Formats: sequence, structure tokens, C-alpha cells
Amino acid sequence: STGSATTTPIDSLDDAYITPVQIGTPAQTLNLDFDTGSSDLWVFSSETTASEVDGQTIYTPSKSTTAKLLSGATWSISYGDGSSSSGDVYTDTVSVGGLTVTGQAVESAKKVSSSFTEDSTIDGLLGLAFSTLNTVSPTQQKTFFDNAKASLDSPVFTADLGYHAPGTYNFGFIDTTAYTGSITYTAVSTKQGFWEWTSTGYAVGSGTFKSTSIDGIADTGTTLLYLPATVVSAYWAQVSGAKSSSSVGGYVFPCSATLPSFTFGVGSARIVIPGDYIDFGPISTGSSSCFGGIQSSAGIGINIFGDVALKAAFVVFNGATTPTLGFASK
Repeated sequence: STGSATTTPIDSLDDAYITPVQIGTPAQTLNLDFDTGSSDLWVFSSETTASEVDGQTIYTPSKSTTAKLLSGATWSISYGDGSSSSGDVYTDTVSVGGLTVTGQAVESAKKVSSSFTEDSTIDGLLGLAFSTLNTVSPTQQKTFFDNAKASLDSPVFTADLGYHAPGTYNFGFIDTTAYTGSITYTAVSTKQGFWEWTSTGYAVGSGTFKSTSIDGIADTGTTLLYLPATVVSAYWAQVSGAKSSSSVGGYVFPCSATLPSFTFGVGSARIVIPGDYIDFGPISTGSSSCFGGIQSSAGIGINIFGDVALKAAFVVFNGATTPTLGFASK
């Protein structure tokens, strides 16, 4: 089998992407944030504290003839941005772009933190990291991809995120019309539960490429590109007036600037992030200070190839017995 679904930016900045997902019988369609940095499929629901729902579409398990309470199971997750959610668990039929999994764990939120409530466009998350990170207790649950894998034509999914435009998540096949050149594959460590890999270096604008190993994760659920402070300083030093602002929480730059590109290495290959992809707009409405899309990872503990980086590439998440990642230009 295969599946193919369009993913759409939630706003004019590409802060996140939503993909429609069918849950239950008859189908209830919710728009989920596909997150290769986590491993829980959770949804706003009829069980979510009413004051914490503000415009989201909810899953109502009592209206699904295929929903079954997973008795005793609870979940609770905290994300790198400080947000969180928790609740109980049903199994139900879940379909993405025509690909159907029966018996998928659907984690129903009883509580969500303020940032989820405040984002009316995201009805939940669909985790695509390794199932060892799934938070369901006392019986850990499998991701949608893990459950679908055996049925897929090939044990892969691909992320093709758009810049200010829709893109595609494909399951079970590699669309050879969606990229240019060849796909370069690189080794993955699953030891932390992430799609963790090592970039071979970077360049800023038209500058020379610096060969240096940068271990990080391919994370569709993180907006920006988080890299070591040395790399980030070298980038922003090429932008007149750019500075790191403790009060804002990162590098800012004059909105009048034209930003240089940023290149990262994948083996001997190179992915170029255009400068415009690094502009996240005014820090507050009407400000002439703009927020940068490349930020330091120094306070995180891990480097994160988030949407800013991934949207410049066609990305293969290869879930073969030994997982690997593939990157192509597009």
C-alpha cells in the first residue's frame, strides 16, 4: 500500500504545517501537525477541558463505531518549546492520504497547555519519530508509520515541505518527479529515539564550505534551524545590524536586510537554504526588527534541522531494518 497527503502551512510564516487525517468510523477529519521529532498521535477531543479548546476540531470517540478505550492507558508529553498535553487513549482506524491503519493508538487530550489552545489551526500531532519515545503508559504504543510499515510497498515516508506553499507527505514510495538530481543517503542513530544524523558541514552565502561534523535531528515539528553557536554567529555576522537579543530570545536582524543563503552538507552533497527562508518577519506587529530562522542550539542540548532546513529539500525517512535519511534538492 501507499498514502499521499498534502501538507499546508498554518500561517504566512510557515510556523508549522497541517495535514488532514481521517480518524474513526464514520471518518472524523482533523488537521494534524506531522512531527518527526516525537512519537505520539494525540488529538483535541470531546474529553479536552472545555476552557482549553478555542476553535480546534475535536475527535469524539463516542461517535466512532470502531473506537475502543485502551483500558488503563494514559499519556503525558512535554515538548522542547515548553508546551505539553496529556490524557487517555483509544484505538481506532486512522487513514492518511488513502493509507489506512486499524488499531492505531489515538491519544485523547484531557489537558493541553496554552500554546495549543491558542493555535486554532492545529487539532493535534502525529508523531513520526521512533516508537521508543511514545509516552503511553503502562503499555507503550506504536506510531502510525510503525503500524503501517509492513503493509507499505517500501518501508519509507517522505517529507516535501513547501516554502510559503503546500507540500506533500508520502508513505510507502519515493516520488521520483518530486526532486532534482539524486538522493544522498546518510546514516541514522536511533539511540535517542530521533532521526538523528551527522551533517558534513556548512557554508554561509557564497562563502567557502567548512567541513565539520554537526550531529542533529530531522524534525518536521520544529519551525527553525538550531545549530551550534559558532555556526550561527558566522551566519549572522554576514547580516548588517544582526544581533542576538536576550529580551527577544534569539538573533534578530533589520527587516530591510537581504539575507544570505545557508548551505548544509549531506555526505558529499549540499542543500542550499535560500536567504528568504530564514526571514521570520517582525518580532511584533509593525516592528522593523525581524526574527531570524537560524538560531543557536546552545541551550537545547541537541541541534535541530527543523522546517527551515527540511523545506529546502526532498527528505526520505527510510525505516528499513537499519534506518537512514535521504536528502535531495528540489
